[PDB]
Amino acid sequence: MKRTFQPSVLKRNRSHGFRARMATKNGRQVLARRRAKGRARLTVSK
Amino acid sequence: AAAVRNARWA
RNA sequence: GGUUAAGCGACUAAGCGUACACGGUGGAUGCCCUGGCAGUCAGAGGCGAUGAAGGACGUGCUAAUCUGCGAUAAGCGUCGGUAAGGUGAUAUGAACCGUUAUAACCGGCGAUUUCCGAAUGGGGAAACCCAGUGUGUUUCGACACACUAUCAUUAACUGAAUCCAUAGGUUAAUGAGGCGAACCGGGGGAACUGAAACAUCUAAGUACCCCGAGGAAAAGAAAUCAACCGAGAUUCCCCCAGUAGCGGCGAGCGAACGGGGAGCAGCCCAGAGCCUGAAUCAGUGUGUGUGUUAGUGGAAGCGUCUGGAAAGGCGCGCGAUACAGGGUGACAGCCCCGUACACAAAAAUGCACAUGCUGUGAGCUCGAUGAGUAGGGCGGGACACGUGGUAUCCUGUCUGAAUAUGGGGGGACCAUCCUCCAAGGCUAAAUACUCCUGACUGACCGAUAGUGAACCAGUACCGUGAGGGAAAGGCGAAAAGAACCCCGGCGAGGGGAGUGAAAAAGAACCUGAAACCGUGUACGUACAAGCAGUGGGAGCACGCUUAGGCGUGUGACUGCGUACCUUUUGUAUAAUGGGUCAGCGACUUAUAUUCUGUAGCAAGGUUAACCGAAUAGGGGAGCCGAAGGGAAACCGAGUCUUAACUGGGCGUUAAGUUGCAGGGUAUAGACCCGAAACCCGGUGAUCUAGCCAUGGGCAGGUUGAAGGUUGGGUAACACUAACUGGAGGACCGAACCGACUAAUGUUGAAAAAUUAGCGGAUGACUUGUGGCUGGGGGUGAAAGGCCAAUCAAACCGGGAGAUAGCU
RNA sequence: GUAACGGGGCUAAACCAUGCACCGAAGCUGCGGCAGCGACGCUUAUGCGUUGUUGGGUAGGGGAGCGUUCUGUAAGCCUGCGAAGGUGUGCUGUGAGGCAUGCUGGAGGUAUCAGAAGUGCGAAUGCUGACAUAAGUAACGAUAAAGCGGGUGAAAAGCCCGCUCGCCGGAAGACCAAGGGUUCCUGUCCAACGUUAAUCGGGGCAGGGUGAGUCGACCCCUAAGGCGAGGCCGAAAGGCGUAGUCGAUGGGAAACAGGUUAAUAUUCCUGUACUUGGUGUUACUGCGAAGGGGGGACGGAGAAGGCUAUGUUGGCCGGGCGACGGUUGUCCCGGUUUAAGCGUGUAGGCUGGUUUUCCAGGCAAAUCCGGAAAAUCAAGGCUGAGGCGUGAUGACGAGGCACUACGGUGCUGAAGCAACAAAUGCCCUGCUUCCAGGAAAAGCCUCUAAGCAUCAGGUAACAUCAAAUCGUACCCCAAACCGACACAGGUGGUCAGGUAGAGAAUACCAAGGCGCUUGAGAGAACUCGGGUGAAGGAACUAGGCAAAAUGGUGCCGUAACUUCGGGAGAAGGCACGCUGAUAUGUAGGUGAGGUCCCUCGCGGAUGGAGCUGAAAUCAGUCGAAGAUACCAGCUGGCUGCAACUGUUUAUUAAAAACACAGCACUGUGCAAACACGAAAGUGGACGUAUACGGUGUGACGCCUGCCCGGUGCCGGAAGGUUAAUU
RNA sequence: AAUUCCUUGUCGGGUAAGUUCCGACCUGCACGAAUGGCGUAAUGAUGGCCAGGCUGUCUCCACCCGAGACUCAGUGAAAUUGAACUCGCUGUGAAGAUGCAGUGUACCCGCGGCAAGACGGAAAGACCCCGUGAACCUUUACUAUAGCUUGACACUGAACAU
RNA sequence: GUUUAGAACGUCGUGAGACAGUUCGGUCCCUAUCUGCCGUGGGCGCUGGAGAACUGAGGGGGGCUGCUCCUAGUACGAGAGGACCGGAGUGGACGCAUCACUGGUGUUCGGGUUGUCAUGCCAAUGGCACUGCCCGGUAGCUAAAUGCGGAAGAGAUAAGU
Ligand SMILES: [Mg+2]
Ligand SMILES: [Mg+2]
Ligand SMILES: [Mg+2]
Ligand SMILES: [Mg+2]
Ligand SMILES: [Mg+2]
Ligand SMILES: [Mg+2]
Ligand SMILES: [Mg+2]
Ligand SMILES: [Mg+2]
Ligand SMILES: [Mg+2]
Ligand SMILES: [Mg+2]
Ligand SMILES: [Mg+2]
Ligand SMILES: [Mg+2]
Ligand SMILES: [Mg+2]
Ligand SMILES: [Mg+2]
Ligand SMILES: [Mg+2]
Ligand SMILES: [Mg+2]
Ligand SMILES: [Mg+2]
Ligand SMILES: [Mg+2]
Ligand SMILES: [Mg+2]
Ligand SMILES: [Mg+2]
Ligand SMILES: [Mg+2]
Ligand SMILES: [Mg+2]
Ligand SMILES: [Mg+2]
Ligand SMILES: [Mg+2]
Ligand SMILES: [Mg+2]
Ligand SMILES: [Mg+2]
Ligand SMILES: [Mg+2]
Ligand SMILES: [Mg+2]
Ligand SMILES: [Mg+2]
Ligand SMILES: [Mg+2]
Ligand SMILES: [Mg+2]
Ligand SMILES: [Mg+2]
Ligand SMILES: [Mg+2]
Ligand SMILES: [Mg+2]
Ligand SMILES: [Mg+2]
Ligand SMILES: [Mg+2]
Ligand SMILES: [Mg+2]
Ligand SMILES: [Mg+2]
Ligand SMILES: [Mg+2]
Ligand SMILES: [Mg+2]
Ligand SMILES: [Mg+2]
Ligand SMILES: [Mg+2]
Ligand SMILES: [Mg+2]
Ligand SMILES: [Mg+2]
Ligand SMILES: [Mg+2]
Ligand SMILES: [Mg+2]
Ligand SMILES: [Mg+2]
Ligand SMILES: [Mg+2]
Ligand SMILES: [Mg+2]
Ligand SMILES: [Mg+2]
Ligand SMILES: [Mg+2]
Ligand SMILES: [Mg+2]
Ligand SMILES: [Mg+2]
Ligand SMILES: [Mg+2]
Ligand SMILES: [Mg+2]
Ligand SMILES: [Mg+2]
Ligand SMILES: [Mg+2]
Ligand SMILES: [Mg+2]
Ligand SMILES: [Mg+2]
Ligand SMILES: [Mg+2]
Ligand SMILES: [Mg+2]
Ligand SMILES: [Mg+2]
Ligand SMILES: [Mg+2]
Ligand SMILES: [Mg+2]
Ligand SMILES: [Mg+2]
Ligand SMILES: [Mg+2]
Ligand SMILES: [Mg+2]
Ligand SMILES: [Mg+2]
Ligand SMILES: [Mg+2]
Ligand SMILES: [Mg+2]
Ligand SMILES: [Mg+2]
Ligand SMILES: [Mg+2]
Ligand SMILES: [Mg+2]
Ligand SMILES: [Mg+2]
Ligand SMILES: [Mg+2]
Ligand SMILES: [Mg+2]
Ligand SMILES: [Mg+2]
Ligand SMILES: [Mg+2]
Ligand SMILES: [Mg+2]
Ligand SMILES: [Mg+2]
Ligand SMILES: [Mg+2]
Ligand SMILES: [Mg+2]
Ligand SMILES: [Mg+2]
Ligand SMILES: [Mg+2]
Ligand SMILES: [Mg+2]
Ligand SMILES: [Mg+2]
Ligand SMILES: [Mg+2]
Ligand SMILES: [Mg+2]
Ligand SMILES: [Mg+2]
Ligand SMILES: [Mg+2]
Ligand SMILES: [Mg+2]
Ligand SMILES: [Mg+2]
Ligand SMILES: [Mg+2]
Ligand SMILES: [Mg+2]
Ligand SMILES: [Mg+2]
Ligand SMILES: [Mg+2]
Ligand SMILES: [Mg+2]
Ligand SMILES: [Mg+2]
Ligand SMILES: [Mg+2]
Ligand SMILES: [Mg+2]
Ligand SMILES: [Mg+2]
Ligand SMILES: [Mg+2]
Ligand SMILES: [Mg+2]
Ligand SMILES: [Mg+2]
Repeated sequence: MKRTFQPSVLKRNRSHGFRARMATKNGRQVLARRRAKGRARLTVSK
Repeated sequence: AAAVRNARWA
């Protein structure tokens, strides 16, 4: 039965990619929080 | 997670 | 003695119980710290288009990762320090480099510095895609550099409607872009909560969002306070004072004057001269001084004993401006590193003084004296002050002066008197904070603690995402990490051997507990009923004693005896809690107040901030007490009440105050754990709902509309017949889609399915790939449905330890 | 279950009335011990033959202690002659405890008196870790099915090989996209992983493997949409949006066949092609846009016709003469394959064609497009399957002989045709028809402006360069993706064999791929999935739930009612096999040879061979049964509700609910109302009352009566009342 | 009557027997005309009722085929659990006893079965109540407010007519 | 049925909603540890060991009844009618055993037949299609099939004589 997760690389990068996140300050604030937390992977982009 | 059934008298 | 009879009769343990012994599992306890926590004293408070923060990919004798570094890639140059050893780590090895100064290492200064990222040539799903121009290369295929973002400012050139112009346009110069902890200013600005509800109020101008700046920021040089005496910018601390006041006068909020301290600094414009480059400030060079960024030297012990090892024991010394610490085979002043002291800079840089240039103007005289402003009306806000009698401040709105012969303020207002001069600006110090650097400290932690992280931790892992987020330390002095032999599958595992003080330290490695699970021994147990024990007690086993019998284990048999906690009038209760063990886990902290105890001083007691070589001392600013009464003015051992009290009320003989401890109270989360929710900022339409764009799919078999043709009929039609036609949210029925019934399954095969049937199946169909709508919002052929397994208000983070008269 | 003495039992062992005994409590008394308190004797902060008396206890109040960690004491003391810790034992105090010791361990520990607390745990469905219980019980994941021999190995039900059996075969096969990321191949290993074992594996380890001018991506082009210079708006942040710039799921140049690896192939190799640019040469020369025009370029449904894929048969070639009756035969088996490209332009589709002339149009111009006229031609042009030729004396090819590691390798290699059937593929982006009226842009073609017209540039022919970069293994309806799993689930596209059948249903098979990762026995109850059933036939049950039954084609026949379409497959009935005949294989379809005709070809007309081939009738024949299996409607009658197809509570409700066409009311004059937005703006709508929004009703038929007091709404405005303001 | 309380109204039809169904009655507790009324062919995994066919639905189950259950080998859970040396009866008792009293019965221990009890397991009860709990929703509850609307002033000036 | 969320009617309410008014639709989980119960074993005991056959303390099962006939058309009764007691026969329900008979089943026997595949082909067979679909059917199991049972008789009694 179809579940909530249907993989799509193009959709995934357009939704949560580095350039999509950095387009707005709110997403840029996510990067600032993840940089402050020290995340190994800042965004979802490969 | 889960759910319950009130078959008991009202 | 044999044969019968009757009575009694231990010895059995499949197993189990108790005790003990020996193990296994497990990692508690103890010991340990290259990790954390809280601070002290300093420094440093930014980085970035000269391309940051943060990454991607590369880079070694290198397979991975870490740490460095960037195609010059664990590095290159130069200048110093230092050097006999050295090529970062896991992590050996290999191949080598050095050894008296070009090994290596450290520091200063440079060079290089891929890609992404403000990212800036364009684009983009970050680490990728695609160029243009110009210079220079040529092997005529190409190649190498450089430039080309935007905005602001300035200057040129051109350049509309439209004649000049202006807008606009093209160049060229500068500047800005981003990142970062807290502190700061400003623009916005909650709710939970408290008020035992709840509107004003509180929470709170807090949380949060946004903008900007600095190492501090802000504020700041009286249209200020005072009160007829005076003070003299701002900021900060202790008082004043929980006072005056504010307040559904409830909850609560809460000054100022003044005083004691820290630190002090004043100026410029609103204009012209006479003087003149005066003082002062800023640039810069030029030295000195003092730092910073590598470093140098640095005292003094032997013998003997135990022991694997001596730093320990026992002797006898020595140094100390060094007995701070660390390491060394157990506890080291004299073993090592250091420490106390004494020194050091080629180069870079801070700070301070001096000095030289470049700006900068000092002084004197005469003027001038901040107008849509003050004020007012209206609506709000800020002042402790909630409109109140409400001054003062800010203004959305509507008005609107005087202007030194004049205005402002002195908490309604007027007069008088004091005080000051708004409507232009600048200003160090005392103050706040710590992402970061160095040193040091702790009646701070010691692996369930301390940062989430002592370990390759913001990792593994979870979630579409925001985001959430772990577990995991210890062999030994030295790996000497067990050659060799044996069993085994050329295993695993084990037995020897060997190493070591010890393997009862063997890498599943310090110590190794308990629950739990085994082997052995002693005793009990197969006619015996229940919180399983207790009182009595034989027998057996065993240890002492000498026969006095005690001690230990077990325990036939027997009297008595229905767990614990919580909550209750009351529980064996068939009321709640708990499978067990270990670890952790709840009345604290700050301030104020009252009371008690205790200590000191005493009609006095005591300081706070601050000063201070500083737990001393100074500082008595203040605070409490020795006098009360009254609403108050006032009076006073009295006073109030009243016209007045013989009165009556409250007082007058009675020691307090400051510490320390403790009992309460108060504000903070306030003994701990737990809501459903409210508010703020974000993340989600990869599921689903609707819509948008662009594609796809629907076997086969029926029914046979309109229309058309040809006849028959009509004046022509109409009508009628036949034949063509192929209409439909048409029919039957696969794919596809739906999900009506039943069975199964419900610790599922599956957190919604399977099997047999069932409905639709050319359409309001179905489906792929993209896109859009976001939380009081979406979307909904409408069920309060759906919006990432969550929906009568999603998820995540924050307010937040909301609150919880309840358990 | 006696159950109304606790039981036994009792005629006193009951009751009544007198006694004297005895039993009976932690009460009382003795004999010790501890503590509190009161007034004393001496002495008294201490204490004494003290003495008297008290000492159940929750909430709670008061008082006194133990122990733990840390600081001072302590540079002391304890300690390698064994510290802490752990584990035994003994002693001791009223208690929390203390002391000492044996063993373990191997380095710390700490008196005393004070000081400070993360200072004492059994509970909180407490938290973390460890370990029990149920328990060797349930389960080991579709009932598609396995068996044997051999091999390897320490070991084989599970691996390898072989021979059978069974399952799928519109999938359970093959190829992809998306997604995954090495799972691919080889070697090696069996700890863990695999629900068992495992020699095996999608496990561990080590190597190898992904080759492109033509396939994709990238690139050019745009859709929805996103971003967005300036700009507009907004406390800030920001929002919207122009020029622009992105964004495929769409539009744009070109490659086929054969061979080859353990794993790659339209990528490598062989053979044969093609495309777009660059450069050069030569010839002829009007070029040219950020411009115009054309083109690209488009619906649904339906109908055929022409074809191919493909299949069948025959012929041909090769092989077979049959384990058991027959089988030299009209027998059996197998093969009979060949692309892109190039040439021809066919069936067929579309359009009249060719000149000259004019013109306020296509933002200017235009020779192009669109217009106006005139002339002349009976044609011309465009598009397009397929076939045929060439590609191809090649490749491939059954099989063959030699070698060799079961592989293989090398060589050779016959026929390689026809007829018929036939798509959902192609012609077809066509044709016909319908209303709901069916992208864009660029590439491409053409036209001229400005700017060049010696040049440049364009056209044509050769030669030549260049075609980069990235993806390419493997899974891809699943053990590799989404579901925590090697999960009876989900997941888009392409391919579509034989027999029967209308069919992609279904059954049996081919190619191909599998037997679903625990088995072996036993053959109880009971449960699940099924089979059959005497007699009765809904008596069952809320209810014919379920099951059983019906089921096909042809023909006959078919009611009430009706909106005339229906109802209707109404109901109900009849015929179905095989063989022969009609007619040895018919009607029909297809159609060669031959014979005429051609302004000549992929031609036309005849012609009928040969293939293919129903349906019907008659006769015969077998069985209980011929729509024989699978497959495949139960029917009728009355009635409520809703007209109907549809939609809905993903995951207990599919309905009478919602929607619905229709109807009515009402708002709305377009800078519309309204809605989303602090606003700009957007939707409404590039629509204009024959429109749009809202509301209620809910096809159709017949109809929809009375009330304006109340509450709303609309209209009026004289009077009463009434804000800011003055 | 999807509406009728009394009520299974009354009558008729259907059955052997009909509280349902169908037809009427009207006494409409408490129908009623676009919150539409009445009819209506067709349609319906629509509701009720009846008939035929059909049958293990049933009288009344029997047998058979498979998959489990059972035995062996291998692997190997779970919910739960204060501790148990865990019998019946009657009585008592936080008032329904394996555990108390009395009394009866019972050798020790597995395996296959059935579920009467252990107030069995699951989940801090959804009903009821309470808290000066929460949330949504309604309205002529309160207090506000967006929006809409009124006027004054400002943006906003100059002639004429009543 | 009642008793959730959907929907509707009547009714109440301005309304959300409400109604022991009504209508339609609507998830019933648990692998048995203990007690209990039905079966079936292991262990040990019962005094040498072992193999048998018993006694019966005790416990359980079983215990129903119709209708005809004879007595007798007698007693009784005017008649209509019509027995007690006692003795036969035949049923119902229930129970047990059994499969000879009557039957069911008999996917392990035989045959028929459809579609398709294979055995080279024909013929003859086999596989698969629910055992392909069917027709029969041995043994066994089985009821609807057929045997049997309930007692009589004693002992002590209840109410009653
Ligand atoms: Mg220590
Ligand atoms: Mg409150
Ligand atoms: Mg600075
Ligand atoms: Mg030195
Ligand atoms: Mg002034
Ligand atoms: Mg004013
Ligand atoms: Mg005001
Ligand atoms: Mg007043
Ligand atoms: Mg007031
Ligand atoms: Mg005021
Ligand atoms: Mg640990
Ligand atoms: Mg150890
Ligand atoms: Mg005994
Ligand atoms: Mg006892
Ligand atoms: Mg307790
Ligand atoms: Mg209990
Ligand atoms: Mg419990
Ligand atoms: Mg005191
Ligand atoms: Mg002092
Ligand atoms: Mg004083
Ligand atoms: Mg007095
Ligand atoms: Mg206190
Ligand atoms: Mg407190
Ligand atoms: Mg239809
Ligand atoms: Mg239909
Ligand atoms: Mg649906
Ligand atoms: Mg079920
Ligand atoms: Mg799951
Ligand atoms: Mg259909
Ligand atoms: Mg909604
Ligand atoms: Mg509802
Ligand atoms: Mg959901
Ligand atoms: Mg809410
Ligand atoms: Mg949150
Ligand atoms: Mg708060
Ligand atoms: Mg809380
Ligand atoms: Mg006595
Ligand atoms: Mg006493
Ligand atoms: Mg210490
Ligand atoms: Mg000891
Ligand atoms: Mg040691
Ligand atoms: Mg504690
Ligand atoms: Mg087992
Ligand atoms: Mg069990
Ligand atoms: Mg089993
Ligand atoms: Mg399986
Ligand atoms: Mg084998
Ligand atoms: Mg098959
Ligand atoms: Mg791998
Ligand atoms: Mg493989
Ligand atoms: Mg093994
Ligand atoms: Mg592998
Ligand atoms: Mg190539
Ligand atoms: Mg490539
Ligand atoms: Mg292509
Ligand atoms: Mg925009
Ligand atoms: Mg802009
Ligand atoms: Mg595309
Ligand atoms: Mg069309
Ligand atoms: Mg063909
Ligand atoms: Mg023969
Ligand atoms: Mg033609
Ligand atoms: Mg491939
Ligand atoms: Mg492959
Ligand atoms: Mg998975
Ligand atoms: Mg699918
Ligand atoms: Mg059957
Ligand atoms: Mg029958
Ligand atoms: Mg029959
Ligand atoms: Mg019945
Ligand atoms: Mg049915
Ligand atoms: Mg009909
Ligand atoms: Mg009815
Ligand atoms: Mg549902
Ligand atoms: Mg449903
Ligand atoms: Mg309606
Ligand atoms: Mg009226
Ligand atoms: Mg009205
Ligand atoms: Mg009724
Ligand atoms: Mg009747
Ligand atoms: Mg009726
Ligand atoms: Mg009505
Ligand atoms: Mg109406
Ligand atoms: Mg119906
Ligand atoms: Mg019937
Ligand atoms: Mg069976
Ligand atoms: Mg467990
Ligand atoms: Mg029990
Ligand atoms: Mg009882
Ligand atoms: Mg059992
Ligand atoms: Mg049961
Ligand atoms: Mg109340
Ligand atoms: Mg019901
Ligand atoms: Mg039901
Ligand atoms: Mg059910
Ligand atoms: Mg049940
Ligand atoms: Mg027999
Ligand atoms: Mg049979
Ligand atoms: Mg054959
Ligand atoms: Mg079969
Ligand atoms: Mg028979
Ligand atoms: Mg008798
Ligand atoms: Mg007798
Ligand atoms: Mg008697």
